Amino acid sequence: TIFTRILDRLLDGYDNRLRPGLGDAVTEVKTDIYVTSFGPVSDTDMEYTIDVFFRQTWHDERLKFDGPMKILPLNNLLASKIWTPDTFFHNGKKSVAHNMTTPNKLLRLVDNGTLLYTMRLTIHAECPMHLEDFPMDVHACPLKFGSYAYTKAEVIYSWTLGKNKSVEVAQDGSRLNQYDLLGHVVGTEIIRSSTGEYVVMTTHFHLKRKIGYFVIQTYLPCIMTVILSQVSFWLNRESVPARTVFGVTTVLTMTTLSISARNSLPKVAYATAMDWFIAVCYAFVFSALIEFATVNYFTKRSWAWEGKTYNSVSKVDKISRIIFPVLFAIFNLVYWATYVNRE
Amino acid sequence: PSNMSLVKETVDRLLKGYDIRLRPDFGGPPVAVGMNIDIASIDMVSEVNMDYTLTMYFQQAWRDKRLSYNVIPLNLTLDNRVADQLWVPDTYFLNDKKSFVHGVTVKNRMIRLHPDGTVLYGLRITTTAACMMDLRRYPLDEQNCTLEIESYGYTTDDIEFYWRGDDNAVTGVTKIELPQFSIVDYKLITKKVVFSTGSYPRLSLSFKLKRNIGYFILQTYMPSILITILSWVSFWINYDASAARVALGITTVLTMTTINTHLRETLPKIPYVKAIDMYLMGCFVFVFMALLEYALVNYIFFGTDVNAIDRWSRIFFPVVFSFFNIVYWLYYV
Amino acid sequence: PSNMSLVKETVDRLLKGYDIRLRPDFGGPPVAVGMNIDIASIDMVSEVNMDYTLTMYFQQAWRDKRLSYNVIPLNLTLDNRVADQLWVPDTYFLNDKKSFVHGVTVKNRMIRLHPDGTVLYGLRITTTAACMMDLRRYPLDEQNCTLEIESYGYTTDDIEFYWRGDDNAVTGVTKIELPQFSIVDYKLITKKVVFSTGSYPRLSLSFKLKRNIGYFILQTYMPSILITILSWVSFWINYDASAARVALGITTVLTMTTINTHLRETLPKIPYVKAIDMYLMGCFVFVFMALLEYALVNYIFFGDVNAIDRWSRIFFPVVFSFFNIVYWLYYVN
Amino acid sequence: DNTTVFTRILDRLLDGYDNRLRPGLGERVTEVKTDIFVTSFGPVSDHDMEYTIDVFFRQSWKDERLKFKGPMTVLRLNNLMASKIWTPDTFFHNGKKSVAHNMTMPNKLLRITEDGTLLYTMRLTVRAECPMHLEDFPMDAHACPLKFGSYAYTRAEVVYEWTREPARSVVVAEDGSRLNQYDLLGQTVDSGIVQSSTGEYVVMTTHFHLKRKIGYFVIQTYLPCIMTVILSQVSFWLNRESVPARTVFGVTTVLTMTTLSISARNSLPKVAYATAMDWFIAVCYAFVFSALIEFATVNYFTKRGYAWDGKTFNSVSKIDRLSRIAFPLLFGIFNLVYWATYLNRE
Amino acid sequence: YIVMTQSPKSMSMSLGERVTLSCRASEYVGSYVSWYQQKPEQSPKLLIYGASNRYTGVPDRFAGSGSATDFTLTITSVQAEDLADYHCGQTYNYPTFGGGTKLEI
Amino acid sequence: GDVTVILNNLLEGYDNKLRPDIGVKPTLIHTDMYVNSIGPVNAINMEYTIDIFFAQTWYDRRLKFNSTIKVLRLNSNMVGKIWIPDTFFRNSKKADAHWITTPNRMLRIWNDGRVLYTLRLTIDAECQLQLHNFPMDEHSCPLEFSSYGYPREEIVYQWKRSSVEVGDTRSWRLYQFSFVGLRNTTEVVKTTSGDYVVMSVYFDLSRRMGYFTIQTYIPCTLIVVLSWVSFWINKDAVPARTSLGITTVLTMTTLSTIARKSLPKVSYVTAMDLFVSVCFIFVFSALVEYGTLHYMDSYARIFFPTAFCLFNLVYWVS
Amino acid sequence: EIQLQQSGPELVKPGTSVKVSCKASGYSFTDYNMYWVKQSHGKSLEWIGYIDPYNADTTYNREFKGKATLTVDKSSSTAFMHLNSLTSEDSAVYYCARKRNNFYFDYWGQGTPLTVS
Ligand SMILES: *[C@@H]1O[C@H](CO)[C@@H](O[C@@H]2O[C@H](CO)[C@@H](O[C@@H]3O[C@H](CO[C@H]4O[C@H](CO)[C@@H](O)[C@H](O[C@H]5O[C@H](CO)[C@@H](O)[C@H](O)[C@@H]5O)[C@@H]4O)[C@@H](O)[C@H](O[C@H]4O[C@H](CO)[C@@H](O)[C@H](O)[C@@H]4O[C@H]4O[C@H](CO)[C@@H](O)[C@H](O)[C@@H]4O)[C@@H]3O)[C@H](O)[C@H]2NC(C)=O)[C@H](O)[C@H]1NC(C)=O
Ligand SMILES: CCCCCCCC(=O)OC[C@H](COP(=O)(O)O[C@@H]1[C@H](O)[C@H](O)[C@@H](OP(=O)(O)O)[C@H](OP(=O)(O)O)[C@H]1O)OC(=O)CCCCCCC
Ligand SMILES: *[C@@H]1O[C@H](CO)[C@@H](O)[C@H](O)[C@H]1NC(C)=O
Repeated sequence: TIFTRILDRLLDGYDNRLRPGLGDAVTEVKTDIYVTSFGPVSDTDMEYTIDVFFRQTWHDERLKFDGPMKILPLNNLLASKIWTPDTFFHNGKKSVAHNMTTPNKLLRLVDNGTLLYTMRLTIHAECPMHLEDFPMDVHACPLKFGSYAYTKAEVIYSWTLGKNKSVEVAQDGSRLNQYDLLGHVVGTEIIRSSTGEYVVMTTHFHLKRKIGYFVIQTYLPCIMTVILSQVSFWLNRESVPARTVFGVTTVLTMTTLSISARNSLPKVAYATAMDWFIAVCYAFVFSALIEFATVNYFTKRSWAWEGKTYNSVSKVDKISRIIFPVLFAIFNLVYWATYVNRE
Repeated sequence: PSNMSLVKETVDRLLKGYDIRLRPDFGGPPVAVGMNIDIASIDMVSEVNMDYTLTMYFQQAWRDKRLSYNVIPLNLTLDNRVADQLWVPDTYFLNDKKSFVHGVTVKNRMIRLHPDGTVLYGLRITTTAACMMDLRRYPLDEQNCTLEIESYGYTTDDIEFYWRGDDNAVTGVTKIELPQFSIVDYKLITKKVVFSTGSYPRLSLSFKLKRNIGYFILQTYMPSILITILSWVSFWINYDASAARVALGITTVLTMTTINTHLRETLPKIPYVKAIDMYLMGCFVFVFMALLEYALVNYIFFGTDVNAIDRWSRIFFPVVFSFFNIVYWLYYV
Repeated sequence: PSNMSLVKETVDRLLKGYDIRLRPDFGGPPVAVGMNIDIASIDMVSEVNMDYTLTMYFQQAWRDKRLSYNVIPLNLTLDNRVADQLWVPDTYFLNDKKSFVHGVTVKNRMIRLHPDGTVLYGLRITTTAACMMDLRRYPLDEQNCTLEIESYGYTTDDIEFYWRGDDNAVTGVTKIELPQFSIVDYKLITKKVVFSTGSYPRLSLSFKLKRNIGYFILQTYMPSILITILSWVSFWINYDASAARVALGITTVLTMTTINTHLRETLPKIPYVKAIDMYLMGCFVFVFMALLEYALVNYIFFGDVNAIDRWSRIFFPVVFSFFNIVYWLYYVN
Repeated sequence: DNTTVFTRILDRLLDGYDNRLRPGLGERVTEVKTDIFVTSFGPVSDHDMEYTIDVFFRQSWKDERLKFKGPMTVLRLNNLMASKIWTPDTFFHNGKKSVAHNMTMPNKLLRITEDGTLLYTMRLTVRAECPMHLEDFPMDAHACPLKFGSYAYTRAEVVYEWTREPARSVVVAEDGSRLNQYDLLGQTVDSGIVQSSTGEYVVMTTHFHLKRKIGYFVIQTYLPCIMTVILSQVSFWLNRESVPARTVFGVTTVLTMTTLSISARNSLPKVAYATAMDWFIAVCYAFVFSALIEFATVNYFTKRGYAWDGKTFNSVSKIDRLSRIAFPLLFGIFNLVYWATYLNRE
Repeated sequence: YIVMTQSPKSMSMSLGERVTLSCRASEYVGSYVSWYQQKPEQSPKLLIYGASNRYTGVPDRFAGSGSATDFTLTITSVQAEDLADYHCGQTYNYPTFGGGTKLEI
Repeated sequence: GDVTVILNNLLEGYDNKLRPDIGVKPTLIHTDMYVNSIGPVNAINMEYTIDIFFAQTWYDRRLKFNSTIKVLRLNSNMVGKIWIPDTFFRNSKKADAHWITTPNRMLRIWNDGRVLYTLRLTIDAECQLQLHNFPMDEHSCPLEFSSYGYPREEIVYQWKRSSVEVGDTRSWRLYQFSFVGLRNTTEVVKTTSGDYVVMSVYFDLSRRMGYFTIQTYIPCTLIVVLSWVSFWINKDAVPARTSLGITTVLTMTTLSTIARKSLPKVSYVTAMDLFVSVCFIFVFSALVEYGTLHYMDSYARIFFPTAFCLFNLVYWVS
Repeated sequence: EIQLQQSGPELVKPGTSVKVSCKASGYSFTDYNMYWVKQSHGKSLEWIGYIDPYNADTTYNREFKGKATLTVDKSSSTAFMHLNSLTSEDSAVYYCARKRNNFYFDYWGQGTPLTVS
């Protein structure tokens, strides 16, 4: 009952519509983030989901007490009865504050008046993606947050443990299927709006896409399809029905690969790096069909080898079967070198 | 009616002056909270979303000294709306992605106060808990999914968890039937995880779930095997039938690729090659070598010995394929 | 400012002592509740879910003698949050599966008390209303989808419905542009439906939605026509070109099967042949017979032949035209 | 003043009324006479092993605290009164996720008869689990249960009852059928006791006997499967010398069955046992694969590569001619045995 | 309606001997089946309800079980007062009692 | 505190149900909008998402306070306590206010009774798209809003000088379109309940054909080019010529189907549907060309590419 | 305790009418229905009809529809059955059976023999 006596005095005459030190100073909100799970990243929506213990620390002289406990952990329901910063995520598309089995929030009043207000949130934040080097991109997805109503003269945000210790990612907490969280860099800025100046806290999570998934689902089928087209050159040039099936099947196979590749990608006009690889693979596959067409153009006798003049393997075929696997080989070396070596 | 009036006075007595913000023994020893579950079903174990839906009768039992009554000799089961007037543990599931208490016809909750002060607090909860699956051995994989039950605001100095009845606490796990899984084992662990804010009591209800391989014979392996067997028919076709063998060969290579991409679109975008990919890769090599086998035959004749490559490939391919299977199945089974 | 004080005490008078539990004229004759609708849009008609999504301005007017005021000569239009303090009809739509009232920037709702006592109560509602569609004539079908406005708790002895204006009640129907339909007609009905709990008043707003055949001609019939026309090229190819005609015939037959599966995939798993199915089956029989035409030419030459092709060139188009004429006349008329 | 009479009655009913305590708490069991008027039997989602059902879920119980005397015998009230009174905490044991509709207002009626009897009806869309054993699928019939009972109160605290004869206490609306691939043959209702970790509970069971209609799967699966078997058996009547043509027949037909076999499963849960369609697909798969193996056998003995013209020519394979009649008889005998075995079950 | 058929019209079981009385329903009745004992010139007295439960204040020797359309009442050891006619009823629909079964020694 | 007593004074006797100057004069409202990001334009559902800092301003004589404090900047807690205009968006299929970590609302009150009310909204506005030049079509998607209940005699809206302050367009989610320009108007529309003033903001959105050119037209064009390959192939190769013909014809039947997957099920032919159809005609003609040829080839090598590009000039000019 | 007491023995001639009552005690009459049962000499029990005492609703057997009428007095706990156009086939003993649940008939009446000759 004694702790109820102390806990009700703090709320007596407490106006939760007013800042602490309103008209006297600027309320400092020291923030740290413990990412419990860096959720998946949606390329299509240019958004990522991140499960977070969002911790905010600010000083409130109205909430100082002298009691037997130096810190009071209260129920999450008391958070709605006291002033908390109206923090919001400038790029937050949609967010959830979990209530299973109760509001996943913690509220601690330190004896000196400091408040620790932590929340478990899932945050679908905007991550504008420059997919020029896709699938080998390095994306610095931002997590911008700051006060909505209170200008820079009322609420400033800082990092409680400094720049390099205020954003902690759990070693196991990585639900990234397709990306590697290289690291994070935190910064602070001030943004000018039509309503005033606001302090914005930005956390850039640097994500490296794992090329392994695309090595299997698109590149290798493209390479094997490119290899399959180059299989036509070794086959007999009088075998027109077999060669044609190779060309049409491979070219139409590339069309399915190209459409499926863009199906995962958003509807942008960046002309990603995979498009160049697919297009060049398309050109190799398409040129193989054209190579057969020129072989078919000069294929005169049309009677296959037996044991009655017989055809000879075209010089185009002999040169095609050399240059195609070399030109694709050197194309791969220059292609892979440029994108992997980028920072 | 007289007894109900007595019950009315008792219930009103408890909630009078009841501070919902302060836990039992606030500032005293941690309150020991007893979990015990009754799995109603495990629905939609999703590899694409890396989560599984789990309906349960999540019951929490703790001693709340303020809710002890001695006048009534029966265990008062109160309406579910009384829970909002009572302190409950701030229990949350660390890997819960999306959860709700069932609310038809009313809120699916239970409050059963016992005379000694014990409070049995039951909820019917559907939770889509996160389970990061190591799909390297998929579909021959035993996925170890867990439900990380933890107290949010209260450290181990303020709350303590204990499976009530130990391994008897969780029930109904044997009755659960999954279309593509066979729960083989379930284990109950009690931990104490440390965060920057403090050390917290953690109960991890780990179910070891073993995938039922039988489904994947029908849709994935046997079509691959039959397609692989179907490709070997080209070995029995004469070499001169280029259109027939190439048509048989090229169709086999593509349909394997479509099957490979058919599964991959039903599956998440993960980098590590899976056992299904390994088998499909192996099946891809055989069909792709079967095509290159004719392309070798084609380049040998048109560029008695030509028959030899057919004959040896006729029996070697079933043999080396069987060796690939035995090595494959022994490795994974 | 003086008028504001006069308006303040008047509205305070109306809500002071107002009992939301009892309807107007409780224990007296039924309260006659008017209804008028202004349809904002019909977002999408879903055969798969057997429903249509309809957005409307659902206004219902009734007379409450407790809400009649005389002092001020003007029609107060109060903040929409006052509606939670007033008795309103418990109107529900029996067809609705998922409906809500919009809530930005405030709850999209209206209250306007008239001096006589009449309350004009408007809500902006989006409803997904069930419409069991008899798709035996699909896509040449006319679907009579309804919105069954009905009181839940109040029988005809406690409430009464009417369209406020026999057809002036429902407006905005003509301005609706449906991408796949065209609202041919809309009918307003009053009724009394009897349940075991009693007799209740009913208003049924029926839309005689007529399918826009233009879209399906482009997506379904023309590919079937083109594929069926495509299959007829087999009849001009020489019989000895087995690989071409067989490949040509098989591709049309297999593609037709894929088309039939693809369209039915877009539709719910219905147990009866629809008009599209009767067309696809008819086309399927035609492309299949085109395949069996060659297999009959082959089996007479190997196991006269020119004439069999000649007749098939003429009859297959002609007898397929008769299928269309019989098909279109039966379903269009 | 006209409605002030009934206002003073409602105020008296709730004066001192504790809606946390059930009727007869500590005095007697609370008998809840229930009834279900299925306004429409919603669709059945075999993929999730669940079905939807729309119901006027009626509950009636005696509450002696709500006795009144007045100019009316039955107070017809809106939902706002319902939340002020004790109502049974009824839930559905196999309910996955249900909706209590409240557009425009909470779809609940609450009538209080002068003797204290209540009639508490609500409109619900219940999405209930239907444990489905797809052994005979698609020729299968399922008794999808609809179990409900008190969540908190044991059998000693509240017991459930049917308000009429059990056969007459679950009524389906005449036009209330949203089933596409099912027929509601009827319902059978039973009442039992379920033993749980908390206590003994009364459970009211309702087994909606659904029989699937094979109309969709006949068009979607069996006909393409059958026409694929008949497409393959077209190859027998083609000359053996046409190696690419008959080869295209086998590979395309076998490829088609793989697509069909994969396609058929996609509409079903990923069950680990073979359904009745799987055996039909498997046999059809065997019949197309055998028809390619048959051609491979014929191609083995195809001593010449040139077909008939107008100099020995290959004779018609005895395997073909036997296969011409054998495969449509064996395939027909399979259908008779297959269809008779499954269609004639009960 | 639903007709209840007692297969053994009569018996000659000895005192202290187990005896079985069968009851069949033309169609489904669920667990809604009960047994009543009809002594001569006495009204029926309920013994078994729900096809498995036993009415309060009844000897434990009367044991009954069954499933849908198949219901049996078994007496482990009959006494002198246990000789009487037995009727099995069904209340799954409009009630209909079956033909009586009587016991002799 | 001094601010607390002022706030208690303002709300004391404040009738939240009654608008400012009810029955005295219409309440003039000024609205300015900052489009944070125009979400994806969903052509299939004929809707688009928009995220805005919708700010509306009005004078309330009851909310005037004289003090050394010139403005009271407040959180969302005050929003529900005072009279807010019942502004709704007439074409909104669904609209979400943001609530994480708290309700994304802002409220400011000056001494003279001026109230600045701002809130962040995600609005799934309805845009009727006219699909005839698709994907080379331009759309002017509106965003209407007015008082739901209060007619023109009770609530009047008027654009502020900074009517529409579009922010940095680079951060926008406009994947397919380019935001060309913004227009805003004001008109009085008559309803059954009275005359209401409606403010519509037109966003002129121009589609970028680069995405569809590589994803749709080039695959269609290449398949047509595949059909051209048949002519150079020897006429004697009947399986090859037919295989090239049938596979391309059936391929376009698939491309026509997938082309419709990204469109609403509208009852008219769009430009893409026109483009694929003529490509369908070319390949079908190519297959028919061989059919007649089997029962000439050199001319097809010239006329077909000549005719295709001829269509492209007139087609893409339109 | 509960005890249902019916009218008693009756003697009648064909064509007349007879009314037989079934008093109830020990429980509130309106709570539970009251069923009426006939049993010929050495024959299976037969159900005539039941009456809901509260609202006086009645349901009758098709065999006895129009042959008997069920009426109830709410004020004094008693269920009344009236037979008209009596015949020799109607000479039997009649019981009234309370229905405690939808599972069993809890308490049965003493039995009223009926003689027609
Ligand atoms: C039929 O049933 C449904 C569900 O059973 C009812 O819908 C729910 O009704 C409740 C009660 O009115 C709503 O709760 C309110 O939620 C506000 C925040 O909304 C956000 O969180 C809720 C969580 O419940 C989400 O569901 C919301 O999203 C959904 O709903 C919105 C519309 O609200 C839709 O647009 C979405 O698409 C979703 O469908 C949101 O994410 C919350 O602010 C509010 O509490 C304030 O107001 C109450 C009023 O009594 C105060 O008591 C309380 O103290 C709060 O007041 C503070 O905050 C305001 C904010 O400005 C300040 O102004 C105040 O000064 C004060 O500081 C309330 O809790 C719920 O949103 C709603 N929808 C659900 C659950 O999906 C229907 O009403 C019911 N009837 C009908 C006809 O449908
Ligand atoms: C799995 C399906 C197949 C499995 C069956 C596997 C059984 C199997 O392997 O067949 C072998 C045998 C081969 O007969 P086959 O089909 O080849 O037909 C002729 C046979 O080989 C003659 O011997 C040849 O003449 P010859 O004298 O040599 O000069 C003749 O050549 P040609 O004169 O025309 O130029 C061939 O056409 O078939 C049967 O006889 C019918 C068996 C019953 C078949 C019924 C099986 C259903
Ligand atoms: C507020 O006080 C000032 C004096 O500084 C006066 O001029 C003004 O009229 C006052 N306004 C009120 C009372 O509304």
